[PDB]
Amino acid sequence: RAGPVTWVMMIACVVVFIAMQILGDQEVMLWLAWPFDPTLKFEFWRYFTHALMHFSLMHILFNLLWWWYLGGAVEKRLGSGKLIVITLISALLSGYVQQKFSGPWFGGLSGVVFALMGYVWLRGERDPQSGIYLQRGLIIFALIWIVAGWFDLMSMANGAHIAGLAVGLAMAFVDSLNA
Amino acid sequence: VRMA
Repeated sequence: RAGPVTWVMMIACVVVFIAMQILGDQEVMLWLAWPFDPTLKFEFWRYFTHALMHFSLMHILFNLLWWWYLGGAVEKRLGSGKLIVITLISALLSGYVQQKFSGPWFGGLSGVVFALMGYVWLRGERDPQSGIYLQRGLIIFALIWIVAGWFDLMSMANGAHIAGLAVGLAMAFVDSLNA
Repeated sequence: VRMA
């Protein structure tokens, strides 16, 4: 269960995290983060590149674990283009809601991850024949994870988590009608 | 910052 998009995303994250270590956070942040200034708004990469930045090794590992587990499943059973689209829609939207929640200084792949969780869960629910599904041990831990960010158990992007979750559920629900 |  190793598709091209799964691994290309993992490599990107690792490539970006290395650069953050050579140059420091702020330095990469100033270039990849969501536009802080409407003057920068046509720097179109920014709406996606925030997802690549991680600020702790544990975080890049945790996120890439989820991404490889759930991203591999979508790409294996449903195709690479399907994974591309979940990724781009949810990076864009979870970044958008995160910016409104708390402004432009945020990063990480977990908005995309929560949108993969929403997707794989509702898709395997409404649509078993797709061959993907989320275990209830895992949506135990997804549900525990959103709410831990709530209560500040830890400095989480909370717009990001909730925005992606919604994105994933919404897309899985659409897809489980055209199925 | 905040981590997503």
